[PDB]
Amino acid sequence: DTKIIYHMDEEETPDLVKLPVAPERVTLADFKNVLSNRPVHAYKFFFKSMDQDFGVVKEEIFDDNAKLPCFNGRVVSWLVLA
Repeated sequence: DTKIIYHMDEEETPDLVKLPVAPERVTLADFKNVLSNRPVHAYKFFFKSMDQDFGVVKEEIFDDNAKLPCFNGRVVSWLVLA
C-alpha cells in the first residue's frame, strides 16, 4: 500500500519500491527486508521528513521498529555507508 523511493550514492538514478504494508505502520524493517540483495547492516538510512520547527529535513532512523517519515504521502530515502 506504500511506495518508497530511495537514493544510492553510486547510482545515476533513484530506485522506487512498493511495500504491501500501509503508509502508517510501515517501519524500517519492512523497508530493509525488501533490500535482500544489499548489505543492509553497512548503511545508515535517512528519510526526508517535515520537522515542525525547521521544516524540511533529512531524519536519520536506526531502529527496525521505527515508523518511516512520510513527506506528502511519499517516503523518500537516502542510503549511506558507516
